[PDB]
Amino acid sequence: ASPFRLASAGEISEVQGILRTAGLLGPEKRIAYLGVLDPARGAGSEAEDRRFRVFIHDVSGARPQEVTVSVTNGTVISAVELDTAATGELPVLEEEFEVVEQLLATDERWLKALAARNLDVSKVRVAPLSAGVFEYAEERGRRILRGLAFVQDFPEDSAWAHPVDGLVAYVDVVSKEVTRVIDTGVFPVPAEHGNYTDPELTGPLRTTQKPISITQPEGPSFTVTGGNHIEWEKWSLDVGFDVREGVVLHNIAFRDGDRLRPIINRASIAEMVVPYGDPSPIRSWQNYFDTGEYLVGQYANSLELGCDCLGDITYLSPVISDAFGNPREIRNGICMHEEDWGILAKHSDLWSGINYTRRNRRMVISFFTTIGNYDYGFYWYLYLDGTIEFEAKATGVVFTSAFPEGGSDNISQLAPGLGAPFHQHIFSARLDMAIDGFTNRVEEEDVVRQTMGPGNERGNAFSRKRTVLTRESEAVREADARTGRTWIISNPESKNRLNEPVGYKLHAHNQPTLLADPGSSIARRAAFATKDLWVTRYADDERYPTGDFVNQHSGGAGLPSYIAQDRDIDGQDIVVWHTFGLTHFPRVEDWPIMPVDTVGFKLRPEGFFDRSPVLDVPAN
Amino acid sequence: ASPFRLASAGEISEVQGILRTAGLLGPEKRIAYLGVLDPARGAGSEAEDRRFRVFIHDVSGARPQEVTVSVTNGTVISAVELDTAATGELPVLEEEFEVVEQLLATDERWLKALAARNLDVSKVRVAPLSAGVFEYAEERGRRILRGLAFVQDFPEDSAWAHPVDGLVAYVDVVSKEVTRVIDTGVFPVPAEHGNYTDPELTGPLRTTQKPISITQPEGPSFTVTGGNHIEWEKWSLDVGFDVREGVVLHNIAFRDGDRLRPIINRASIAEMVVPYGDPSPIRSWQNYFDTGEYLVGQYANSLELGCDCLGDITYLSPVISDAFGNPREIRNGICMHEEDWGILAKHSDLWSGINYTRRNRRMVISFFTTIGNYDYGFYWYLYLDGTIEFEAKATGVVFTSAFPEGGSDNISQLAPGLGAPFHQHIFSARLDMAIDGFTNRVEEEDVVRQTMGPGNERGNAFSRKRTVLTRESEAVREADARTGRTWIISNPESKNRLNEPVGYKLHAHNQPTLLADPGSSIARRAAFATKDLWVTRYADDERYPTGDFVNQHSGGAGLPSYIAQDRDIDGQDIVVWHTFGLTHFPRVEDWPIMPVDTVGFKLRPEGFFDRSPVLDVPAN
Ligand code: NI
Ligand code: NI
Repeated sequence: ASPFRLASAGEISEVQGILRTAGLLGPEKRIAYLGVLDPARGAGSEAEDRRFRVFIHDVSGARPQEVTVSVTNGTVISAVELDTAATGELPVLEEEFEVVEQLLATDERWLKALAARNLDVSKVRVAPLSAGVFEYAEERGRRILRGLAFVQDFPEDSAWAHPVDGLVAYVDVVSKEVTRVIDTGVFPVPAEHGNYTDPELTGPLRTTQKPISITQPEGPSFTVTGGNHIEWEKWSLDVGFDVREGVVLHNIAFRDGDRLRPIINRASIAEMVVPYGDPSPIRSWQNYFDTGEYLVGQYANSLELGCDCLGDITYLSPVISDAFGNPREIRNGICMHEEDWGILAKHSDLWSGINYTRRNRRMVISFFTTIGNYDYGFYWYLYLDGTIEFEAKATGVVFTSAFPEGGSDNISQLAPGLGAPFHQHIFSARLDMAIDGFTNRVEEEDVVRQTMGPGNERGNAFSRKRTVLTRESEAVREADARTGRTWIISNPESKNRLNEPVGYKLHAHNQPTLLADPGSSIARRAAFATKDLWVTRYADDERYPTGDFVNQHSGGAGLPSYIAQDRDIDGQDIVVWHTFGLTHFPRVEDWPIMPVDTVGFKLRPEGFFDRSPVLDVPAN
Repeated sequence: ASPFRLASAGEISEVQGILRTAGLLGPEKRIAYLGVLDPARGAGSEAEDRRFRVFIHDVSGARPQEVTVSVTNGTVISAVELDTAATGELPVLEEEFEVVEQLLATDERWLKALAARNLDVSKVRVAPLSAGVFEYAEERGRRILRGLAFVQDFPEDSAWAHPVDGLVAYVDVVSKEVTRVIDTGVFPVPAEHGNYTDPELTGPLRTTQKPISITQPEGPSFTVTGGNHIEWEKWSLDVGFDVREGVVLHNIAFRDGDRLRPIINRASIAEMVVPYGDPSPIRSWQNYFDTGEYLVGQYANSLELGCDCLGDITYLSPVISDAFGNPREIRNGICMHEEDWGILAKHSDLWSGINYTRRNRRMVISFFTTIGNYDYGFYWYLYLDGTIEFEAKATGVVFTSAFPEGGSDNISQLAPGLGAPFHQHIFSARLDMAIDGFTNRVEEEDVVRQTMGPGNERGNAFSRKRTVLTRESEAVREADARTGRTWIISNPESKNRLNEPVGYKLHAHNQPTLLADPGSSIARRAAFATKDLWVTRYADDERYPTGDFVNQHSGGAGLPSYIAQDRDIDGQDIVVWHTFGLTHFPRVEDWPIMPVDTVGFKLRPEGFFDRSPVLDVPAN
């Protein structure tokens, strides 16, 4: 029924048929990306027009195509040919992962490099990594993958423990040619293993941990209807899933008594980049756009009950397409549950004798993905008081290198001879704002200190100032933790009872943004990451901060281009793009396996309600 | 037993007996402060010497006294008479609170002010607030409290909803005289009530929340021995309680294999100030040092099971002295339990076929206090991975005023006619560091951006830089969220297996520090709040960032005086003083009762261990 429901297996199959039939699907055609399209903001619209967008790659070498299918009608709406050298390459196919190792295994240059290091080629794993865009003119138009080797001493051995520094290969995965093999020098291959399940390393396991049981004897307080529509403690929303973004949230609204008030139209992590700060040519090109180039949604783990999600869990098993258009289900790929969150409000009043205490709760919508060495958990939380929060959790095994003799200013030692190059994990949350509807605007609020003098004789006064961002060319903002800078999104035509425009305030963590030199390739390709907040006029084709085809795209692809339009954002349909991330200088405690590190942001009601929206929560 | 055990009722009664016996506790005497002292450094003393320090007030007006007694030896170690005009008044006595409203009820100036606003004196509550130090010369040497009125329409009414602006009185609470009554003009007294338990206001209560049962079938995993010694998942510590500071953590150590490795010798919230930013003469003097002036510990609530502390809880009921030296127990005033904390580490390795997931947990030690309209929760957390964290939770009722007719730059509106002056809640965590022992050092670590060019041809490199703070003169530091500034505390003589000094990194939230003009009284009295981090050389008499006597005390004592000694802190017994707080511009959502707002900091191991300390964590 709902046009926001999750894609069905049936719908994926139908897309396959429709493609085949029109000749768009054949023998050397691989589906690099396939995902349902969101409704077009119309009124009654065309009853229900479920459209899917597909990126189709051609194994032979023929030009790829961007095609939009209509499943309800069974038609092909568009089918454009893509000039990848112009618009960038398509998302890396899962099936191209092995290819880089296989091709290198017969390359005499590779083999020579391995032989000089006394490495058995059958033990050398090669990580198929994105290439980005650097000084290699012969790569433009070609679908390249770079490779870095890791020695795996046996089937269950952790290869990350054994990086082979001083060597890197570039591979054309279409023409199947090893375009280049670079050996800058031999580096000792770290010998210590990092097998965290090897009782020789772990030591005897702890016997001290006693059970903690989180149970809901009467079940959860939230309802799931129409497959992915959630209703919980006045909150209302639809849980979507896209192969590229992962869990996406639609129509986040709050039922303020009678009115179901919209807050956020669509919330998603539209991009996730991991830039490395090691100036060694072996790794200086390394920058993974986990969302844009690899598609974090396809690599979502099947979360196990009790281990990954504890308590009363309600799962969603999204369905994606495989390389040939067949539907694949990610069983238990999404966790939905409500968890206790301490004290919500408390006051023991002397004068009244009333002692009041209420407990908080947060609805949780999460998924965990695995991209090579890292694993990331994406968590969305809705709180009783109207707060919306996102939190990313980074784990996995660190990406290793050799630790230079003489130390390093760009790499840290994890174990003898083992290094961990400096890097960052930068996210972009795309928030299609709908504060009490689509007529919104954003203001930058700074704390204002005042000078002692007339009107402030005791020099105790302090205020706040708000600047409305009116045109897109003024909506590219940076953080200022010092002055407590935040950004408020309000509806200038919807006022609370005190006659103030209803709003929501965005609280960032103010972590550092992209450190790379402004003139670097990564600065140009991931320009969104050089600023904390961007505001754009909504447009159905501006979906990602880095553009639609990130793989090997030259630069300035998304936000910088969109922002160039300089559209009116003062009281219009707008989108807030918040850049936030972690800057990592790995520590010895991050090895052999990294404990979770976290980052995020949140939005709190700012005059949205007429008084506290949690006065009706019972004692219990 | 352990010299860190909590003070028992017997010891307090004995301190009383010893004071009495010595002629220090006659009938006109009142205990303004009583607390056990920590054992001396090194411990060159044979056996235990439980010493208590006391601040003795004299109701007849005689000079007060600071006394240290040895309850073990039944002796008085020292007893000095205090010149309060010079060194500061003693903490406000709980009994002086009621004095303000009652003396004013018969003052004709007060009565004339109330009559002018048509208020029945029998319904006018007076909030007895600390006075601070301003231009009132007649106050120097006297114990003054200022009063602000709030109307209470009936016994169970919330007076905070009805502030009486334009009026303030000053009262000498010893001589029992109303020194001054200031009426700047009448302001409408807000009429709307703020009774959060009134069904008319709350509306019908939600029937939607289903139960969340958190149980521990086999009991908790921590052990409590000697009354306050906790051992949990390799952590070891003693939970102390001081009437001024509240919960204080002693001897925080981690069992790294065979060795019990010290991390933090003593951790406490040594001070907290709540400055107001309304330049109205009615409130411009308003600044509460809840810890130093009121003593947050004495006002600790008795926590209710399931309401305040859900799960398997182990309670501590600390004992304090009453104004007469008799022991008084705070029943269930401290909550101790462990809580699940999501995913600790996770990795699904392609190359190995090994899928690994471990869950996190944290030991929680907390207490909640109520000082007038505000209620604060103080939480300490210990994580499986070695992370230490503190979190303050601010709730209660907003301090109100009238909302000016033509708006306000320093006050916000909560209801019709109801205002909420701007303010901050700033804390000072005093961390007596012992990273693998007392020989510590602090380095300020900034992320370092590099220019593209020779050695960084692709402009992708980024580094880190560490500056050692060698003398106290250079140990007063500010935050820099932009360059990822943190501070590392290391033991320059204890190295990990990679031959690097073991350490812990302090991650601050980088919230705005004290906003008041530097030349303000509050800037001088709360100098510690104007900077994020201070490092001092340990001294047994440097306990609080503001000095032993904050009440009506000007600048001259505290951190700025300690620092001037300019001692060596490079590899010595040192103490870290971290300032962190909330800046509040109240919102309508904060009325009638405030939802919890939080702030804090944490310390993560930084090359302290030789590898991840959680490899032995089982399935879970
Ligand atoms: Ni990392
Ligand atoms: Ni506040």
